[PDB]
Amino acid sequence: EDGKPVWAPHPTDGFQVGNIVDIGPDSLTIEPLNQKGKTFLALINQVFPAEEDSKKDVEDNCSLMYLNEATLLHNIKVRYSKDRIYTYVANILIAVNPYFDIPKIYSSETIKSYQGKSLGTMPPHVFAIADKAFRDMKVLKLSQSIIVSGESGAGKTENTKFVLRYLTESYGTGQDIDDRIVEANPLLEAFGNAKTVRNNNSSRFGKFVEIHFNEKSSVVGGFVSHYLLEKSRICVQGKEERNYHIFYRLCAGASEDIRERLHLSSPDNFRYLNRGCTRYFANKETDKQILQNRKSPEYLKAGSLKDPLLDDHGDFIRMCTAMKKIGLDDEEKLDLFRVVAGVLHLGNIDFEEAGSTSGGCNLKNKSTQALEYCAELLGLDQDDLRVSLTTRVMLTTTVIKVPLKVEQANNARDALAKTVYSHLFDHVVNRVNQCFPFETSSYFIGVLDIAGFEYFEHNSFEQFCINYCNEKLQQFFNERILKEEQELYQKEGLGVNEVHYVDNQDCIDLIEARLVGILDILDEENRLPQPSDQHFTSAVHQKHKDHFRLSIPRKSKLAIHRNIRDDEGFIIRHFAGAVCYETTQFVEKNNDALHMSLESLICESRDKFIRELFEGKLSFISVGNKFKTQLNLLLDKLRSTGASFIRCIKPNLKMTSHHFEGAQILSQLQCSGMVSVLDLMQGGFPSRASFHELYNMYKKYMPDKLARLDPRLFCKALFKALGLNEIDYKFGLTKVFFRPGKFAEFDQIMKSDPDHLAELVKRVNHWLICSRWKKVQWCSLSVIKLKNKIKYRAEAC
Amino acid sequence: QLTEEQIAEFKEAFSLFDKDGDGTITTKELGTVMRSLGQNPTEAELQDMINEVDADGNGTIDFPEFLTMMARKMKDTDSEEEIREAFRVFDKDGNGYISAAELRHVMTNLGEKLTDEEVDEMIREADIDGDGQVNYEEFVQMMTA
Repeated sequence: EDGKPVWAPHPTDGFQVGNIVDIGPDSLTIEPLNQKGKTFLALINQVFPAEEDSKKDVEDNCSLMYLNEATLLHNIKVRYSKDRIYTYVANILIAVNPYFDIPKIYSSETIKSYQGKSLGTMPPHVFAIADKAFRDMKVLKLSQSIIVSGESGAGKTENTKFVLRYLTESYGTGQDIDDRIVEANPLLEAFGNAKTVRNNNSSRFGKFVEIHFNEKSSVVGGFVSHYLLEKSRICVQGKEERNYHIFYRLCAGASEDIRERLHLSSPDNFRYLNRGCTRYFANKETDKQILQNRKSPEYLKAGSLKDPLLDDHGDFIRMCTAMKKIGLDDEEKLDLFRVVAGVLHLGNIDFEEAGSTSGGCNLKNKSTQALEYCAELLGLDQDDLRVSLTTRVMLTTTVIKVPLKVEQANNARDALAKTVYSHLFDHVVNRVNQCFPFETSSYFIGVLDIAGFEYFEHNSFEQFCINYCNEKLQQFFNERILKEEQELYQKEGLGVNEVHYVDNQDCIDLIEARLVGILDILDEENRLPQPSDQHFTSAVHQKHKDHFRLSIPRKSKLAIHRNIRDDEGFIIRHFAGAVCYETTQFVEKNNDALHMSLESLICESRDKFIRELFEGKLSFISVGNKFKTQLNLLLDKLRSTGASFIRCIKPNLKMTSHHFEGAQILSQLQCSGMVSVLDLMQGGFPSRASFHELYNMYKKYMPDKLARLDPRLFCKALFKALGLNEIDYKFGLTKVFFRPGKFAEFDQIMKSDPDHLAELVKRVNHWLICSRWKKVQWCSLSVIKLKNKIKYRAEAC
Repeated sequence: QLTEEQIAEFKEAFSLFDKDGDGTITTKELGTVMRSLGQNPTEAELQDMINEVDADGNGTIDFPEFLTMMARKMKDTDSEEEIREAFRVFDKDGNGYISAAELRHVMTNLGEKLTDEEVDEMIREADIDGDGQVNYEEFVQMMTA
């Protein structure tokens, strides 16, 4: 409406206040409220209606008159300076990290205050989700799941620890399992956590820490499960990225009585480390403790990497302290270093072309002493390993050896490193689960923590599997939100109603459908006698010529993406928008070739620790299918349990206390799927206010007679007086529900003509006396029917 | 079971049970309404019928549970005797009529806020025969409608 404030797109704050002083077909001439004369232009989809009272905050976001992402951004801007870091959006908890310890919130008196209290009546906190998940376990007769997203530094580690604290305090009577995850956190900071372009410490796996509950409601055990891993990162990294952190912390923290036994050298030597960044994280004090022979030329030129918490020299010490606490001796700790060092001496093995004698490939002469120092770490013979890295062993039933091509041997040598390190991380997790064996199993409350929608300027194959994992989790997110709203309307007595659902199945079919999907073409290209990346890119727009979820790079508005040639990349639209991916090295990173001749050699090792790691047809196997198959084992497990979605917000780039950046927070609202769920709720009734809320707001505008009434009869009389439309306004059981922009329309009816409103209250005065009679008459008949129940029941005792 | 028009009138009466407006009542809430309208139950007995209806395990009575807490298959004349026993809670002097003073005493005990002029206004609408007092015939035509 005219004259009414709208939100305006301001680059430094996301949205600010502003008014509309001219308009065109597609654009609005926006004049800011605080900066008059600045008068810019904005499009129809870039403006949002603002509320009249903007100085107030709400605990529950369904109490807003205008529910959008600009009024959600202003609600968490006001709450940030009131130190209210938790915010209730239906079944979604929005938690904002303050980087400081707030008083009394983690208190045990606070924990027993929340215990058993109804929902929504207590202030938002993370203990109000954990108490709800215990009650929607035992009552429901179904297991539960807490889903934690967000980027690194957003508080997703700290929110996980408060969940496990509440279960071993409020309901668990004893069981000290809570901090055994926390105490062996540096093991997963080495093995699983790596370095990405926008994050220094990022988890690259689906952490599923589950807590077993028995039928008697006691904590009987826990279990840690892991899903996904970046197979490519193990052997080849991007620009300025690192590999996993155990390949830097072992290099930085190793002593010289360990270096003589593992034959370690500086990272420049090793091909699985020199591709990316070789620098260590350190501080001034630990920079003095790093030995000269551990330093690479890049380390000499550019020095240590700066982080306030990461220290690759000092956290190797706090890793080996944690291996003493968890359950590992020094001999078993050394065997977890012999496997890591064997991977480093595998990547330097090169393959030339054979001298016409039987076809195939042979090893290079510069790779001879490098094989001798690697085969004793793997427990195998150097003459048998040379055959196994060059031949395809089969039978004619004699057993023949048929040599492989040069490119197939480079892919098979890196496939051994993507198999040994894959089973090594599964051995670390299984060893940790044997340090706290569960007593029994029945019901479970687990925490799924994984990285959010993460993307860079030029996206890789590693980020393609992350954004594909978040799209499938976005499908299940909106599926659980629609089910909660349909059983809210029934619970308030409004019954069933039609709501429009948004589908993303067409984006899923684009990526993973049989024969036509992007991962299906990628796995087929490996089978060709000559694989290409130009043939892969052209095949995507061969089979998918139409569709809106996919375009050419030149169609993008961004200049950087317009420099990409047609056969060098593609743009795939996801829930968080249009994300471009380049296709160079995509097939190479997907191609894995672990075959019989090498799979049945590392299992046959003379070393015993190596055989413990590994517990015709198919040759090259299906590599692009393992990414779909492993994810389906988690999605159907999430469908079988309840869900508790906790979205974690990072408020500023520096990660320092009391700083709000609305050009970085708004980007995480649109990359969390929060804005998508607010679009869904416009289809229903997004604005709802309890009877006590509408009594505190509107009693001053009413006559003194109507003001004397109780909140439910005050609202019932007010709804009947005005004569409101039944499809727009709905009278619930504890709340009044509204269609979009009709709580706002309601607020203007109360601010309109006092004499007209007084006359409508006069006209409903007979009905109001009759309603107030029947209220006390049927309440006295209620006490008499409960007196007749006490007698009827005690007649059968 | 109860009819749809009988559930609607008990739904407005449930706001006198639930004055806080959270949609749910405890034994601190359901006890204080019984005692304010002259009936004193013992805590053990009202716990036993809560443990019948509450399936949530929380001990908190929401509206569908409140409906099955007062429902029971009763005989035909049993029903009419409950309506007559309600009339006798309004009638304080036991003459078979409800005056303005007697109606004001039930209002104030249930917490309804109203003036002396409003009490005279209420009695006047309920009265049909013109004596200014509500006999059982006039009480049932107000209840029913």
